[PDB]
Amino acid sequence: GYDLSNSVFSPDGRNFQVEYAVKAVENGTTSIGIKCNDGVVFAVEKLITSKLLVPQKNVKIQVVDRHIGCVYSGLIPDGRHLVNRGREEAASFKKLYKTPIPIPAFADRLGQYVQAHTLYNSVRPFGVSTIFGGVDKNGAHLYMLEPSGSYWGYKGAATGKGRQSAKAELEKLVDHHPEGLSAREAVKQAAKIIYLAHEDNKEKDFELEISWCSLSETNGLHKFVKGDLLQEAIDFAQKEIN
Amino acid sequence: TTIVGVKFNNGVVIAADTRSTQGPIVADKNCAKLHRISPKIWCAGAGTAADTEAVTQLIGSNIELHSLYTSREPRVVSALQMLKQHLFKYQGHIGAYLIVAGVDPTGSHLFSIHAHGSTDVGYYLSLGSGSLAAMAVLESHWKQDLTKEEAIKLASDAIQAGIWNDLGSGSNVDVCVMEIGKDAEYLRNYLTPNVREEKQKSYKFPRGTTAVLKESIVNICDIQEE
Amino acid sequence: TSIMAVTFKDGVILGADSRTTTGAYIANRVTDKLTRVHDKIWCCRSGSAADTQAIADIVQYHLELYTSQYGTPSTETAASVFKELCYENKDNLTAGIIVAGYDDKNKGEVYTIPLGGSVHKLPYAIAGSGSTFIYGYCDKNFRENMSKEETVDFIKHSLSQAIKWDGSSGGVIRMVVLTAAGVERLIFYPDEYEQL
Amino acid sequence: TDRYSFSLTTFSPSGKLGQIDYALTAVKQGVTSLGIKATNGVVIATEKKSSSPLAMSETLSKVSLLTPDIGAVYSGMGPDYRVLVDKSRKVAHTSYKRIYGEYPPTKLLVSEVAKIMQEATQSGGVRPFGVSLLIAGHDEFNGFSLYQVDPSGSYFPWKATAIGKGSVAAKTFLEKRWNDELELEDAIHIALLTLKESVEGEFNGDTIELAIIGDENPDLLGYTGIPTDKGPRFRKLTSQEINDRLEAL
Amino acid sequence: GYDRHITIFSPEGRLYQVEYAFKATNQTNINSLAVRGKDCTVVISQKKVPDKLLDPTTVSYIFCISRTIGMVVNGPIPDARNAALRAKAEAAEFRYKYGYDMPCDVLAKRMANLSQIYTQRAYMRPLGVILTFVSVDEELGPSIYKTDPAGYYVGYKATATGPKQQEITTNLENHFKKSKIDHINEESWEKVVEFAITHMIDALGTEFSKNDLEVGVATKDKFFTLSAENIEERLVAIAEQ
Amino acid sequence: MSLPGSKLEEARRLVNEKQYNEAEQVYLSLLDKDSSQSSAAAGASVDDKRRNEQETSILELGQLYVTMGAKDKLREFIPHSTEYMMQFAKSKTVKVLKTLIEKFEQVPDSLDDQIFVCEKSIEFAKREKRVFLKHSLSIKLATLHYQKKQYKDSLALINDLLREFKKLDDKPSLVDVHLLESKVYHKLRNLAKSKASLTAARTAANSIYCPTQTVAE
Amino acid sequence: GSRRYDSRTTIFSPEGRLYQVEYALESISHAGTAIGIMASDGIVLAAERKVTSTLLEQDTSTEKLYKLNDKIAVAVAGLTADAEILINTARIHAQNYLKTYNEDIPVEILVRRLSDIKQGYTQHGGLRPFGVSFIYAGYDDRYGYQLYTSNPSGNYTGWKAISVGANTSAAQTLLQMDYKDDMKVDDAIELALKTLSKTTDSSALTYDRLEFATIRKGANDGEVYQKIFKPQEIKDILVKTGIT
Repeated sequence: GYDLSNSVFSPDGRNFQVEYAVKAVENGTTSIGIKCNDGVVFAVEKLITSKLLVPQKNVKIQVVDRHIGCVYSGLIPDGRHLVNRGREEAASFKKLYKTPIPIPAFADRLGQYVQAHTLYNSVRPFGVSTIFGGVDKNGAHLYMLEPSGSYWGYKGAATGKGRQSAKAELEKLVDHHPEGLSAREAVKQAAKIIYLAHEDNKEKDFELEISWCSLSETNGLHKFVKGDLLQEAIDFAQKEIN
Repeated sequence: TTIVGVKFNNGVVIAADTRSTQGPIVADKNCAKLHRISPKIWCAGAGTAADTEAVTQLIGSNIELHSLYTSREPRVVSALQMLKQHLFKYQGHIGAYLIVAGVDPTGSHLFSIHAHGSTDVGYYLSLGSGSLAAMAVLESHWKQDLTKEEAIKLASDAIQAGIWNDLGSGSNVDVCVMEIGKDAEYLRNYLTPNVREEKQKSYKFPRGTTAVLKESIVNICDIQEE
Repeated sequence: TSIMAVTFKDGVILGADSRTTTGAYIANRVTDKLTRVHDKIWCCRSGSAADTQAIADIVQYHLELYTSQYGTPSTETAASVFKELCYENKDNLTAGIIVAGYDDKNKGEVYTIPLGGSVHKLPYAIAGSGSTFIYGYCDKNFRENMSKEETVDFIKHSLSQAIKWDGSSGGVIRMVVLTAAGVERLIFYPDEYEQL
Repeated sequence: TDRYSFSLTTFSPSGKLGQIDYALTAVKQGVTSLGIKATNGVVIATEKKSSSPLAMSETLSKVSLLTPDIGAVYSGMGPDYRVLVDKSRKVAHTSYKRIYGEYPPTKLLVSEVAKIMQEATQSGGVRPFGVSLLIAGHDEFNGFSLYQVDPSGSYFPWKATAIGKGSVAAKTFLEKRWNDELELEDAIHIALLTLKESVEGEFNGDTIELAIIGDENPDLLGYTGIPTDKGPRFRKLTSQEINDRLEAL
Repeated sequence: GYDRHITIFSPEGRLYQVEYAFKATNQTNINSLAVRGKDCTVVISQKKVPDKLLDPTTVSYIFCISRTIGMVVNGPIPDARNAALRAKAEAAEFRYKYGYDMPCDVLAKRMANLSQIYTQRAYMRPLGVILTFVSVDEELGPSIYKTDPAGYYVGYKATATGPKQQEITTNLENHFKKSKIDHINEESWEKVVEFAITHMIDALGTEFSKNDLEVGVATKDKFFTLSAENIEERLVAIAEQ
Repeated sequence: MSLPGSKLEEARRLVNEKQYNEAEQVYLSLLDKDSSQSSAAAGASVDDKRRNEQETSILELGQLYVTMGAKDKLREFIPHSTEYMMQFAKSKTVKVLKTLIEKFEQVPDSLDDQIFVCEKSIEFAKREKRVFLKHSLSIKLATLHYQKKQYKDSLALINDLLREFKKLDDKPSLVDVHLLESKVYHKLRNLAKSKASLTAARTAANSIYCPTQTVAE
Repeated sequence: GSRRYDSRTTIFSPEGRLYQVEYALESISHAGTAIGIMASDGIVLAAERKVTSTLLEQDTSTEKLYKLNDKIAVAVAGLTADAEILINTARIHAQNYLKTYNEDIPVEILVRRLSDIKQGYTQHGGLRPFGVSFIYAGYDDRYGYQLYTSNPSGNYTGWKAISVGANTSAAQTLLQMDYKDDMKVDDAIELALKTLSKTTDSSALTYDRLEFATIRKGANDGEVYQKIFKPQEIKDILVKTGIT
């Protein structure tokens, strides 16, 4: 009863199949997004289940367009398919209007899409929360997208097992800078609170990945963090938690 | 044929002739060339006749729907827009030379539409083969802000000139006056300028002046009981 | 038919005739070709009447939806839709469209779209049939960044020569001024530019 | 995919197609509406109910026009009727304004609309609509007619009938008031009097919708000067006029 | 049984599955109020920002369907954006094929049919959002139409939405009984905004801020939104009355 | 159309502005005028169908009557106003006849005059007219017998309606009769069946369709 | 799901029998009686309505009788609503035969077609069958007058006289005992009325509850004239046979 499809509805006003899908991402990886003034900084915890893996080869950060970063948590194949559709959307906009799609526009379109699969018993919903953002001529934007098809403006967002650990620190970070803060400094921050959300993942070990889209350094394109900047961040977070 | 439409401040008048030619053969002495997309939206048609008649049937249904959905007076430009799109994808293989007239609560309107899907506006327009002859007479007498009576005349006279310098224009001149905020007044046979002259003797003959081979009776009145 | 648009200091002015021929008969001589697809981006029709009007309607339909979801279009954005429909009917439809608009993302812009469909940014644009005879005058007499009055008179003078040398361009000259001062429709009657 | 092409109408193990019986129940949960056939007109009447006191019953239409000379009125579900009246208009236009040209006979049109009801009890992904329609009309061939369309997809001509929650009481009311010869005026009085007993709110003429398919009226066509052609035999009575009628019961 | 799980009638003739759709718009705790002014239509609605970490400027319940028609939504946000999109496509559609902007009346009717179609299938979930469309039309004047999940719609003098909307309704009804007309008289739309706020504060028992409100105004030929600053201007004018 | 309107107006201004004795002459010509319309003496004074006039004439003839002033002329008028109702030969006579008697009830006349006029109506209602009508006019005569303080004449009339009109029964018109019946019994000073019939009236009014007057009673 | 809301309605049962067809026969026994008799001068179709109300107009009700073509008519017993669709399919199939062969359709062909549609509903699509039984009066030039009865399963069986609808048992036996093969249209007209008065769902058979129709070869040259009688002529013939 009311737990056999996504087009039953309960007298409670609740859809449980859809609610249940948020729990899928709750057993996913920890991922954070800091909304900056110049851009956005994403970071994602990559769990290490053995040492046979090859670190920074197993991508969860896919770029959509030349300027929208997307990183997702939850059931992995599902999230890769959600990004798959969104790349088609990027090309279509470019084809008709000859300009890269805006950040709010992309957010809109994905919401429609995730809506569609909770309206029919003939397609299965997704099991991912995605975090994406960027820079356009309306400014920097940050969005988190539920598998219900919900998004909002976000000063800071997180998801995964340690979404609680992450969000608690982001509140204090708006206390430190009530004027928002720079993307370049937020790289070091981004590492910091994944280490803090690895205290819920403290019977495992992790690989840290960081990606950024900022207008003040990378000219408003979405790129990866690597090399010297990366290891500075790794060192910072270590000493703090030690 | 000839169709004139004269827009003016207070309304619009559309007038047409009743001579139907196919080729240089005159199909009809009398025929109504004023057609109804909608009860407020009248047009008349020139060029080939079947194509005008067909497309106003087709768009009359679509507009009639729309008028029921809103439950109030249909806008003129709705008809305009739909005709244009329809004709455009045939690329003008359907010959419709319509003068589309109508009133609605966003003013008086007057449009013309071509086979290809061209549309013009004006405070007066003329179409058909006799358009040219009509033009001249109009442009002398026409003023800004005509009276309804004055406009009546000027329209009828312009068609009259069609009768005299064009061979698609003839028998009767009908007028329809559409005024904002009232009912459209259909003035059929407003001016009758030509009668068949009298003949000099009647053409009767007694019977069987034509030979007859055989005959039979043929009943359609029903079917039969016993 | 001739259409042009010319950039100036504070925005952009669009200029058109109002005569439309088919063959030797003028169908109407007071039909406005200046068309509004956004409050702030207007465009100019020339060539075959039906083709341009059809495309203009389609673009308005698409731009409406753009506004209601994503924010307003830019002059660029708008040009592309005209362009791409002309690219899909490049063997069928012959259309001259100039898309000009005043933004606050980009101040005044002129884009033009040929029959086959390409977009081209220019500091001035001309298109049609009659505007190719005024082409040389255009470039020799053009100035970058003129006064409002200087732009109005330049367009008036260009189209006077156009009407001179082309019988399909005639009637009134119609202009739209796009700015951050308002939107100003202007009209010049024939005696007024025959003096000059 | 598409795996809903199994009918959602079925039989019961005790006979009797169960789905259209449920759909017929929704009419007894619906509003009351009635039609009295006269011998020189037809009258149809319904009550306006809204879910708000700020709602406009001036943009609320429960009596709607199909063609000038034919009107319809429902009892049952609002939403169901809202789409169904559009489909009635659509088939009437595509099959009798593009093929036969003129406005159809009443008898014809009633049959055609019943076919759409039938085709919502055949296919999957569709269950039938749960309203009953009274289609009153006049054609110059079969005279005045009043018909009732079922949620089963059948039709019946009636002498006078009601549909809605008070239908059973109403046909008992009509038994003694009805006569084979009626005037149109007298019909109005009978119709509204029966519907006053099938409304348990207050009974106004601002909240009661009245329409006659009675006398022609030419000036509602849109033109005048050819009398061989008329305007609508349908004529909706404005509110103030209905108030005059409340006094005439 | 299983006439409550898919949209098939019961032995009462009732669709329980559809009724449940109404029961979900109370779960976001959003109220809206919309009244017809003298030359405007104002809708004021709650804006919940429960955290800092939500950026308040983005949290929008107001979607512009047309240039002239605003839409305010009460209920779950996925279904809101879904409904907005359908409506936007249809408005554009009609402008393209009929040569003017889609009437508010006809748009309401359109969404009503689509709602019925979502309850006509037996694997399609009704869109649970309640939609308010506000406009100033040039043929119907100031207008409010509220469509609902079942696919019923009706015009409106004024309307409210939310879990607490009976109270709001009570206030508005009494006002139009003293005034004896169906729209508020004033002559500056600004003061109709101010009046609407006063009634809302009375109804829900709470004074609102510039980020507890989000305000939309349709005047003639236009719809726009007030920024959070403009709203603070109004709350000073509460003092000034 | 203009002539019956003008004559009505003329009467009215004289009443309130000039003298009530000049209106008297116009009243008498007005009643005769009304007979011309009623017999179609030009086409009903509009030419060819009775069109508008059909309704108007009996409507302005009752507007005259209530205006008005208790006169012997007024009393005398009314006995022959029920022949004027048959003169038309129309089917709309049901609706107006009720208001006709009622206006005469309103004006003080005394024991005889109100009852005699109402009984006379019942005689024409069994001639050819509806079964609904007779019962209405019996209800009215019944009320009159009670007003004039006659309770044997009221009781006897009432019994034949209620007992035999279960074979001609759909009407909400028996609610009226039960309530009246209790009133009669009260003033015979027999409260046993006054109470029994009141309950029956209450239960028969427990279904919801009833006027405000009806509940007040 | 989508297989979650289907219990499988149009499979066979363990006696080889379709659930929906078996339920259908019961629902047609709810509906009014219709009897067909074949005389050696004609065919009589006679039908009693399943609805008769307070103020139902039955004076023009042509709601059981339908002309499929000018030599083939049907009597209907079952859902009137269900029957509609097949009635108009039949009109189309008949006119098609005339259009392409320039000849009137045989009775055999037309019935066999409609039966195929019924069979087709349980064969594919998950769809239910229309709960209808038809009695066909038809003339052809190859078997003369043909009488048929068809059932919701999609099978046809010939008869000399047959009954459908309510109270088929009682009617069938009485018809067997009283029918002779040398009866006329006159005799058959009276026999049908007597059988319908033993199966009337009221306690009396009335002229406005009767639809009565014939196909007679008394029309000249041996042509068949179909007649659906007026309500005054049914009343006319019902007093003649001495029911009323």
